[PDB]
Amino acid sequence: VFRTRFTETFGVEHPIMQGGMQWVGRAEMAAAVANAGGLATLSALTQPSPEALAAEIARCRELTDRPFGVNLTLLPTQKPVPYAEYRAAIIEAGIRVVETAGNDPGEHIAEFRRHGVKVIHKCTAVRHALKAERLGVDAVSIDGFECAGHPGEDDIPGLVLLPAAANRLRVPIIASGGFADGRGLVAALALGADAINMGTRFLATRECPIHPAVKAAIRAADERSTDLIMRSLRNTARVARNAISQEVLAIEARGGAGYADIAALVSGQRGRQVYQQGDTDLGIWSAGMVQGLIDDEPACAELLRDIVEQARQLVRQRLEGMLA
Ligand SMILES: Cc1cc2nc3c(=O)[nH]c(=O)nc-3n(C[C@H](O)[C@H](O)[C@H](O)COP(=O)(O)O)c2cc1C
Repeated sequence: VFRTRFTETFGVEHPIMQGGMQWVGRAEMAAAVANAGGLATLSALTQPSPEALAAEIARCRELTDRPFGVNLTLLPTQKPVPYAEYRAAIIEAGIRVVETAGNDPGEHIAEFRRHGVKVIHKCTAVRHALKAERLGVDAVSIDGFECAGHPGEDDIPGLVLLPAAANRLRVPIIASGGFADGRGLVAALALGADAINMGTRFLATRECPIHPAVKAAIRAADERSTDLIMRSLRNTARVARNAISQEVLAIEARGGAGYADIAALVSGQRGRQVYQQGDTDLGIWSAGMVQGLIDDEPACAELLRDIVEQARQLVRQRLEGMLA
């Protein structure tokens, strides 16, 4: 329906991407999005070892014959992670596109480039997107304040961050954070982006491999039901508001709090159980304020189809109508 610099550059049907999703970004998710016409990604670090990732890629290929990418998130953790080996596994597997995120991606970007693997780098500021562009990425994903996950510390929403980035960048731009439907798509495109990336919206789909209680929580949640944890540590993350995030906020409020004082609460091992068991209070789980615009659970195929058709109608009916 839409042809943009994004669809042309990455060879996909729709200007819609399903970026990194720790714990959730497995074969079922990626295959559903790939089969739906969008740019899908398997979460590399969701797999416990480079070998596990190779196997997951194979499993995904059994569910879809269409190409998909892999997200490589650079954890600021101190516990050694065989990043180099994960990269090697991604390349050896024939992956043609990778979405990198985190600090100091340079080393990985260069390696991927040497092997003809395109790179999309998720950034939270214009200065970061520019540095990434100078490093040679194929596109930049501009994550705004609205996003689930790490929005950085500048607190600039997409309405301003996107045009600000479009004013300076040359490579294609992917808008990320706060998008869920055709209205968001058109807004993103008008602001200077060539596609939209979504996370929360994909949690609320039939194929997303998570407990039905989580999908129900997203539908029931309004736009004001998310918390920004670890702001006092300059490691801000937007998560679903629950007993855990609220407790983390209480701890930070007391002042003099360090990561060690919350490591047990924000634990990833604890958060992954939210998606598996469906207990939304077991731990911290990512969700964006965009949940307030979500109240259904379509199959990924119809979802993407409806988004582009809605966007098309907004242009040809609503907007052109105002001009007539
Ligand atoms: C459950 C969940 C897990 C996520 N995991 C990661 C991750 O491991 N790495 C990363 O760079 N972004 C991660 N994200 C962020 C998304 O890739 C995307 O940038 C964000 O969801 C966009 O905001 P939206 O939720 O409003 O669409 C995650 C988001 C969700 C909802």
